[PDB]
Amino acid sequence: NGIVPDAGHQGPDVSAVNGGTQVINIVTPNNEGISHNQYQDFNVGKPGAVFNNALEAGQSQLAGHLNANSNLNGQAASLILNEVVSRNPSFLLGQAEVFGIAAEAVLSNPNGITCDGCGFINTSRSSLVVGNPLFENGQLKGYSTLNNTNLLSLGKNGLNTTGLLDLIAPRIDSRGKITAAEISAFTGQNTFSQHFDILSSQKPV
Amino acid sequence: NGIVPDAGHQGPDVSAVGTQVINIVTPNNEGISHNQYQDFNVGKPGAVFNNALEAGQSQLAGHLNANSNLNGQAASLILNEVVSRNPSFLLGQAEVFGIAAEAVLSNPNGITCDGCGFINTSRSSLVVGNPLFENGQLKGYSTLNNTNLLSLGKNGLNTTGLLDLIAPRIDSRGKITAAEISAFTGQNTFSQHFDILSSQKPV
Amino acid sequence: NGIVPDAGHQGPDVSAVNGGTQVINIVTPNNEGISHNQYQDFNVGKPGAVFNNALEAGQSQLAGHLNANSNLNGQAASLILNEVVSRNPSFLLGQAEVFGIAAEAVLSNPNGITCDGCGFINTSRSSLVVGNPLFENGQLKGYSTLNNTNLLSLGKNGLNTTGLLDLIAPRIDSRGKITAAEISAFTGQNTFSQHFDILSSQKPV
Amino acid sequence: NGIVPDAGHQGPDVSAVGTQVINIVTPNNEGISHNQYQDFNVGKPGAVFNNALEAGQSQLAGHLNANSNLNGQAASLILNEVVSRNPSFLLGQAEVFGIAAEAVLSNPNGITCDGCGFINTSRSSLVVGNPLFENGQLKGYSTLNNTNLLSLGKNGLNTTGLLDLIAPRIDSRGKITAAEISAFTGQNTFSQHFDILSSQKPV
Repeated sequence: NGIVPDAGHQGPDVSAVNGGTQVINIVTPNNEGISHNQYQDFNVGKPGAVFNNALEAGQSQLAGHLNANSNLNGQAASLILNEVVSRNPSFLLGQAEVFGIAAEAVLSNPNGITCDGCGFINTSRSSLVVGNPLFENGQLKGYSTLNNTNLLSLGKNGLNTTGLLDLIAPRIDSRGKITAAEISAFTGQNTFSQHFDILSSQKPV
Repeated sequence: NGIVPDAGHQGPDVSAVGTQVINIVTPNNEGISHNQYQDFNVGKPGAVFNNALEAGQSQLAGHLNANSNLNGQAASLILNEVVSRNPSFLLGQAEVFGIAAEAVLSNPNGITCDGCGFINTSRSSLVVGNPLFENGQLKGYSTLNNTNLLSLGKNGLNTTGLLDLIAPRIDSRGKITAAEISAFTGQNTFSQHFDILSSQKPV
Repeated sequence: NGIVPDAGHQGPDVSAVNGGTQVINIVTPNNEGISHNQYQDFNVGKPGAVFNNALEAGQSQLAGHLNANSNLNGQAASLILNEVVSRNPSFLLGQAEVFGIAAEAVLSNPNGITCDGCGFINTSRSSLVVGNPLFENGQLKGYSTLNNTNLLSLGKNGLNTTGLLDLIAPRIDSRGKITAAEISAFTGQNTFSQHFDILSSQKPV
Repeated sequence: NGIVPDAGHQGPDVSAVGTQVINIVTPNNEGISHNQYQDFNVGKPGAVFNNALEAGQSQLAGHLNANSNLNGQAASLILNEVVSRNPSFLLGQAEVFGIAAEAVLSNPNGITCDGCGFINTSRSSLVVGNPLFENGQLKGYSTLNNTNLLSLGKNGLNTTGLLDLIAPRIDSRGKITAAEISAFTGQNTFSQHFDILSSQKPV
């Protein structure tokens, strides 16, 4: 309910289980392992959210027993790309868990992202991008925060993840603790590779 | 030389460049590339699991081609199972070239890590134990009826990814660097995600 | 009450505040910053424990407002060394917080240490040593697990800290997640420097 | 050259070896060595705060003597306060030689970190703001009535210890490596432990 998929082929199925935890059945990844999910809304409440990246049934940490994600056809996602395509900013107030095969997770929302006690579980790398993914010939090429003044805001209850965290936004505000192994933080209006290497920058004249 | 595949359908093709390149076997419908070996040892030059659909640049072995054993899909979990009585010695890095994946090494005879590590691996696991199958599907792992050791040597273990260490006993003389470390000792059975499902105790 | 100081000059004062959280007024450090505390019992319950390493009053995370530690005379501890001198093994089931000036914290208990949901807050380095500190001419020289078969046991709820964690014991058992930046783990019967570099080893003949 | 002490009782003695060695001032009864500067800039050779009671080997500056400004006690918190209008540029490592301590750099004019880091520092803090005193005791910090920037450059920031980053605004183009990172932006006042006590907002 805080997570509302886009209508087309890139909108994943969203359900909820006991406690309110939302379960996202991510869309079929391409052959490079990218599951490109599109949303009208992407907000995570205190009950948290689970990306079902599992090819067999099992036990998730936030949502109990889940079956396999029937959208996966012999390959799990290696990168779970979550892209908000409406004007609605994102509010992340609980944990997002990758259930099944560990993967990288990206949330892009050019309207703004606020993380207050948010977090990522079973993810090798996590990225919050106040910006858009860039595509060419249908392949992910990187990310853009060009022509954007919106904000990535880390609230008092902070952000908890493992491994690599990318924080990519025109502006970044913070009011608490950021738990991760390394943080790559890039402010300003820029374009980036898929690995968040900076490729170009837009500067006032 | 250090990595020797086993003769059957589940033996990958292995060559050197001393860095060894393993063209892992085709993954099954659960995303598992199940590779079996008579020996699995990584030297200082390291090893590369070729999980690539297009040619490209590997960190440890230079420029490599696609793995033709894959039929249009990369593996999701690369399972490397030693089926002989030979323990594993890991003295260099193991890299997944191509599409990142999880990797597991199972060797019920013992595993020694001394300067080993994992590259481009979302979650890596070292299991002094055996995988459990049922209907040809991976069900978990077993350290039952086993007293062998996972040993971490002076030069330690490094990965930027998630790490699980599973063995009847663990010895250590060095540093473990990982995004997250789960370690489980004793004689147990496990799910695929290393939840302990049962434990074996003396009378 | 789970923490019982030794009687002599190296026994710190222990009190409890709302919820049961214990507050340790660590003994005066020497000039090198080592506060050498000795205990008959060192057990931390789910309510947690706080080392008062503060030279001014302030707000602790686990125990509310605390006054300055009157044992400190113009210098806080740089290393809080907690040494169990009885035969009683330690059970750590909650967080240990350093209140005041951040410091290194060491618990040595040659009888055994079990950590099940234990953790360290505001510590630059944390060490659990199933072994004894070594002293010469009244100075800390390092640590010993010689002539010891006892166990460091990490339970299902795991261990959470920041930065460097040393796990030093004849045997180490584990059943869960160990959260830290790096873990230096040394099994066997050994002697170590103050920085946990191995100096010697005892091996069966 | 990059670090210039201020003329009074609270100006430390500063020399080079290009690595600069700062013999910080005597700590007060709350353990604070309060040092004031007309300039505080660290170059690629780095800087050393001498917090030692005995001679010994520093990582960045070779063999150094005890800091005679200490009267038998090392500092607990090393507070480095820029009192001029000059921003700080940190392009190398700052090391506490001797007894580990916390370190704070306050410069309300701006701080730029580009390859900077902290060694042997239990908790380090960069504050684009001023310390607050009351009765000559440190009470906290203030970023009020300030629009200046903490900027993290391409070469990033590294420490094995705890880190606080406090500024009206933070810009970044690189990686932060620390045991724990707390970051607080905006116009605020803080306690000594960086709990926000108040905030300044436009009408």
